[PDB]
Amino acid sequence: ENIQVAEITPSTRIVYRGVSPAEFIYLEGNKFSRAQSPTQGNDDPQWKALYTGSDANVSSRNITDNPGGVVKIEYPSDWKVLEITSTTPSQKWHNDMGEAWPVWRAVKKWAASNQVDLPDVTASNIDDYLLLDELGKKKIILKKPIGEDDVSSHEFIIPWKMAETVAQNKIDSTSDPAAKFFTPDDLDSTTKQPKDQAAVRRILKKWDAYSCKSLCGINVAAYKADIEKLIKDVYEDPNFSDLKNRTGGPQKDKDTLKGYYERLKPKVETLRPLKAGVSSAVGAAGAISWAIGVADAFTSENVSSFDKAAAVTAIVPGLGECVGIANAIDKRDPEGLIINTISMAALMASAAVPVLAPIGVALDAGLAAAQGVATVLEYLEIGQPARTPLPVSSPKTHKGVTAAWVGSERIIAHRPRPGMRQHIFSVSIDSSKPEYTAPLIEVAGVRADGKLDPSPEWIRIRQNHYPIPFRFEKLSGDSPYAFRCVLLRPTTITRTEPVYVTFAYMTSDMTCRTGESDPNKACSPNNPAIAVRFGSLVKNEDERSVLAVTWPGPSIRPETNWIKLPYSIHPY
Ligand SMILES: [Ca+2]
Repeated sequence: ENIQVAEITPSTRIVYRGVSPAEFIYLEGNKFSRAQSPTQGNDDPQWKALYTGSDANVSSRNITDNPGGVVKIEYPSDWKVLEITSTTPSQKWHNDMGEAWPVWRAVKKWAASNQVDLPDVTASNIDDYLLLDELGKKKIILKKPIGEDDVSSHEFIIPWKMAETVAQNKIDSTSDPAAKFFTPDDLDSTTKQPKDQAAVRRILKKWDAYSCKSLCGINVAAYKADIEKLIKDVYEDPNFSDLKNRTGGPQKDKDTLKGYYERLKPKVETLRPLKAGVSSAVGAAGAISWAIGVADAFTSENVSSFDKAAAVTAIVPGLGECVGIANAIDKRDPEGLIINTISMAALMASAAVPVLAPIGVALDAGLAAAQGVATVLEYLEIGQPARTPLPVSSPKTHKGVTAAWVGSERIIAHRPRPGMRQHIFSVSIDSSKPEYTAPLIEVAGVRADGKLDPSPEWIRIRQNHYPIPFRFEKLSGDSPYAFRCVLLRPTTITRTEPVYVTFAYMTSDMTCRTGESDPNKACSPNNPAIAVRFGSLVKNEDERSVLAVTWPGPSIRPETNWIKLPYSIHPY
């Protein structure tokens, strides 16, 4: 057996839970209710329950969209807390932790020597004994690691019948005002979701802040005032009047931009000298290369506003080779380096982009680039120790980015019966360019209605202590049937911080069928695959173009910014 269960006695019987605005409003004046939950916490009956987190941060960063806030739950002392553990001391995670049958065996083994009577669940009759419902008849909750990519954080799984017995005064939604990310006027009463992007940005700020309440590292926002003044000081210097008064199209000549670089780098270090011994991390070749990228981005996307120009800057590839601090930063003067490198980044962009009337003068583009660059770096844990990445298999590289599977990518329909199944892949930077970076813009996957149903509640995109919002979408079309997750703030792949994507699906008795003439069509969807995009769209190529078995691929279409990972589906 791979997993085991043992009762623990926690020092604090306090869990947390991230909720949408509607649920946060509900919980302020009602108790938890299975009927009020549209999914009952999980598409899989074995797992239907109330899910909670081991601390406020884990719950905060496992909201994936439409964040409302985080509530604090105090559960009774008489509840038995059963922790799922690996039988191998080296391995803290095992995929059996997620499968109803192995877990069933593990609690049965514990119950037998601990005076708890549980049904005689078998691989045959498992459909008749739903795990969490059955533990709810016995005063049991489950403690479990969040996932293979977050083994040190844990979810507490609370059977609904017990969740419903928690008193109201034990559900805290008020003592910390920062745990409530929205105000009522931010939402539409009919949808009870944010009215507009202004609201979404406001909620995101409170969401981000709470998730790091610092756990996230350097607060890049703390230096916007300095960076803005600094850039403005440069543009008032008479020696830079040629930048200040520049009009017309972009400047992408590498000699020309190098000339600005060597005029700008010393100037920036004068306005905010770095502390003794510390040196600038900006490189000529990367800044020139990156600035050209911003200029190409400004033209192609016709930026009609400051924020549009800032957004476009945040998803330009190669920022890490220009700022030099995407993966590490000199701890002797982190503030000075942040102020120094962003300012350099934005000034170089201001020298290369076209000067578009909607933006303003060249200075305005520079300031817009600074906001964009700062947003990118804000979500990287610079200056904190680098994480050991998860081992991968079957990698595929394109334009310096690498997608690969963590563990097994196969989706088995019966294990031993249908249920919630999942696979995980990582998006990494290829180490040949150790400081390269690229945006994660969207991920997509095949589906089959009634056969392989993506579970939007349990899809996750993970990197560090920040949440990673995305919008889940079931797409139109039958060739193939597909879904996409659109990331909702600048999400950046780095060497030291790859992004982990978990896709969860429900399988059914209809996933695989017998009797078909071709053994490869026995399971739907046929030709299964996922896809990750880290650059601009190619005309007439969307996620459904790539997922299709008819996609030409990166060799025929090297301009693409997609990587496609196939996987296989099997009945048992
Ligand atoms: Ca930060």
